[PDB]
Amino acid sequence: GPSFWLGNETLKVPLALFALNRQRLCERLRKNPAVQAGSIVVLQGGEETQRYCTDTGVLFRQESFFHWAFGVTEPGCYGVIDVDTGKSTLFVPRLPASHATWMGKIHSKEHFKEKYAVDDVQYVDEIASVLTSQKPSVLLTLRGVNTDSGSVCREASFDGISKFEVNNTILHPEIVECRVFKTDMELEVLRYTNKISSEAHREVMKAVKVGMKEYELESLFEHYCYSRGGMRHSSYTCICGSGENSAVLHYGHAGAPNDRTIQNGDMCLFDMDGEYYCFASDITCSFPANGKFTADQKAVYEAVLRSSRAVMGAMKPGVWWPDMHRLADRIHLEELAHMGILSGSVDAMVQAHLGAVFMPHGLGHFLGIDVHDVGGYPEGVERIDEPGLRSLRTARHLQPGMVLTVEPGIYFIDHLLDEALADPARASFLNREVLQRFRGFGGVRIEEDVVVTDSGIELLTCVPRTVEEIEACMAGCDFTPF
Amino acid sequence: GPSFWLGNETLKVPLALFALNRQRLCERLRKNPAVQAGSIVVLQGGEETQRYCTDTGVLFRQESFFHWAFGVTEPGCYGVIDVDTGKSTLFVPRLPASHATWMGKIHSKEHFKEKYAVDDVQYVDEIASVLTSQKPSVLLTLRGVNTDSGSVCREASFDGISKFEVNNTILHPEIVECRVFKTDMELEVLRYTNKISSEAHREVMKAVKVGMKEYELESLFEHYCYSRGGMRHSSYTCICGSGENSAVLHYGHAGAPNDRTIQNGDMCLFDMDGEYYCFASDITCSFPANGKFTADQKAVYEAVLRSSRAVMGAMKPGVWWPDMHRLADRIHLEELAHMGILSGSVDAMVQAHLGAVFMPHGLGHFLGIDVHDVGGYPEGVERIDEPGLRSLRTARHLQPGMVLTVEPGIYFIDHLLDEALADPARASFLNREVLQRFRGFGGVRIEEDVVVTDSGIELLTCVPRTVEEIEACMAGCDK
Ligand code: PRO
Ligand code: PRO
Ligand SMILES: [Mn+2]
Ligand SMILES: [Mn+2]
Ligand code: NA
Ligand code: NA
Repeated sequence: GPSFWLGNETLKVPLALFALNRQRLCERLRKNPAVQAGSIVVLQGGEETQRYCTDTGVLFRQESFFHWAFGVTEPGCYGVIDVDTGKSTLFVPRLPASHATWMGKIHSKEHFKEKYAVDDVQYVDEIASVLTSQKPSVLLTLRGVNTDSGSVCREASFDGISKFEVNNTILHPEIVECRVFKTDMELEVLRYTNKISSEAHREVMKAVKVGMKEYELESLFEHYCYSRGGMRHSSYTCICGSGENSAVLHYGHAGAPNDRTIQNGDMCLFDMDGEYYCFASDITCSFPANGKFTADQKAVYEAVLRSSRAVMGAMKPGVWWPDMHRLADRIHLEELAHMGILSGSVDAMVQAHLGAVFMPHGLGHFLGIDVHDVGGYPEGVERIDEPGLRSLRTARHLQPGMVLTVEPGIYFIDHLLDEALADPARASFLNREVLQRFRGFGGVRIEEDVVVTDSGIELLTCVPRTVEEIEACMAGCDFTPF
Repeated sequence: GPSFWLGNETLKVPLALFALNRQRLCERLRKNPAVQAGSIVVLQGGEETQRYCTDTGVLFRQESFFHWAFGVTEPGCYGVIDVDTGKSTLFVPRLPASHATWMGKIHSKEHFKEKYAVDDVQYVDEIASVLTSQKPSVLLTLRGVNTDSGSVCREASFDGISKFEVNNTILHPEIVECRVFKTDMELEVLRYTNKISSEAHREVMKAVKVGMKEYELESLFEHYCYSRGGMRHSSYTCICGSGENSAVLHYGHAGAPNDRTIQNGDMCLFDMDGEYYCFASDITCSFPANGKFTADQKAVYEAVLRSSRAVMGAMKPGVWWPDMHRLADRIHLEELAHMGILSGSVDAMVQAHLGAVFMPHGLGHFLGIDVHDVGGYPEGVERIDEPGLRSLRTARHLQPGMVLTVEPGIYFIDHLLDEALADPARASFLNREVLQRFRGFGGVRIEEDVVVTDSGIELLTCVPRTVEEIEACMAGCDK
């Protein structure tokens, strides 16, 4: 069958991947008692966009649900699936003659059918008449709430949809649940994205020199991922935190655009990834800017390495993800106590939520077509209203096929530390005189991507992780663009 | 005063640049008979966006009119200017404490006042109260039509604006006209963007190899502009057309994503640039993939080079830009005839609009904060309804301070050639027996950025252009 490919050593992704997803969605919908026979799934692709009122085009990236079902890269398309048969039909725009001058070849309907291995291809302006001729029960459209953004999914619509019976409640929870569980074909892509990004992280560690700007490493990472990986997009805005910036979880945005000079003695926290064909990776490496851990840096870093490996070692089907978050908290507190930053009963620290002072974010999240993938809080799965845990992007139990990030971290965040020092329930645990040394330290985060198996997990990421390994990697005398 | 800077060898941009723009706008509005005393210009900045319904953040780039006036990089801001006094007030979001954990330090209002050198800073939620305090005659908001996209500019709005008198017709043509004419400080930035982009084009020519994918060069170009120039964003989607893809003017979009393998004998057309601090550059270099021009490639290229230099040599204040487009058409037809592709009277070719077959786009466009900058077609300036000329992005007369691209090109586009061969008014001019050899050639585009001066132009771009210069640059020669 046909496959998506950018040549060179990039991965060939079979379009059968998306046919399997369409089939899995139909199989699940058929088992839903509320689903009438003759139902048709209707999805609307993304459209081209420009900057504000200008004609400056924004690079198009397909909507995730639509890509999951069809894998279509072209803007302005629709896609429908007959639930009972699973028959797929892709609607493409009818392009004007001038498209041949400015944009490129005007491909046939037959070309798209062969390209995407769908059952039929029609023009977008025909969608109402085509659907009418098919005598459908009900049009199943996408509407639901993304539990990370709070946004409502955009329901498909076309002129003449008035005429149909539309249900916009059934589909979202079912297609979400399908996306939660990755097929072996999806997993082959996620292995690939992790490979390229792992290689790019290694190159960054090799290249980093005191005096460079953080964004120089962002540029190198993205250049490796694009030129060698075909990853034209980044799965998110790259986070290149040097020094105290490594305590800023989502550093690198426009308000704080990776513009700090890397100084001798800094800890680097590089949380960056790209996507290949809308499939994500999410990896974070922490390392000393000058290639040699100090004693304090080693202690903080190896505390996070310990929680990382303890969580991965415990992960298997049936494990409650909040329990893993709480395991990482307890480990961090134990290590911080060993360092002398903390004193007293770790049990009491945990009862007082002291772990969230040092890790205010969730231990990890689902990963897939979106870096913060869907399905973390389906109906009946509630968010825990406790420090740290409330930032978890899922409170679910692990099952085979789920793809998770494991990204424990320890950070020295002034306003969270100051809050704790003012709370008598937590101040007694903290040793101000030792902690003062760690103000401005920043933080360490170690992020791995894993797949839940029948017996445990499969690690997708392959980067240096121990102190010895990182120091060996950064000292490696051996990718020189220009 | 304070300056924008990304360190290393990047350009320090003084915030005085934007203060001057604010000054120029007030001076122009004070002379507008429709403007009454006590008027306040109100602009709304861009906001953060995400991918569809996800929480995947989109890299924020400021709206261009707002940037021109204030140069603010943060999302969620408003900006207002008192016309009579020129007093500027920046409105910044009131951030939650959570921001200190996830996004970074919560800067004080005084921090932003210092950073942007504005007269006052307030929080966005206080805009209604602050403006009511000032007792304005009218609020001058932004609404108009962009003549390249056809979009309507987003007019500023806030809770309680209904209580004010709002005019949305006066500002747009005036702030557009200010943007048409670049101050000396703006030119310093456009000189820098051209510098970096030119260097990146040189590096690409040095690095191209047969067998590479087009997007490998896109990646290298962006990496140079960002790592060495601080051009985090690119000014538009890079166009890396190899072979017949060089006949596609806006190749490289999602539908045609620079994924062709570069083959021996191919002509490369690389139309790619970046922006620094929302200031654009627009450069195109054409060159043979294997580093050596064939005879045919030399002929097509030097035809475009001749038109390029003819236009640049003729550009000066008072010149009508469509005349420069027709000048390029005539030179193209002359040289295509000299190559044996065409035969007959060039006068007759021009009268038949044959030039548009080979250059179906406009000769060049205004450049500034947007690659296709504003002000090309103000009221009274009409689009010429003829092939080629109708694609011009401005029909204005050149004046000092204008910044334009000069990007003639020659392409071999089958459906346009076939249309001409079926047209008796044009068919006799084309020699099939020679044209057959150039089918699938692609095309050549040579794009320079220039500033109109009192004497002529200042050329901002600095890349190799002659056949000998290009072959030398791709052989790694220092220059
Ligand atoms: O947003 C999240 O959930 C993770 C935590 C650190 C940055 N990314
Ligand atoms: O859009 C325009 O006007 C020019 C023509 C070639 C590509 N850019
Ligand atoms: Mn993550
Ligand atoms: Mn241009
Ligand atoms: Na992360
Ligand atoms: Na151009």
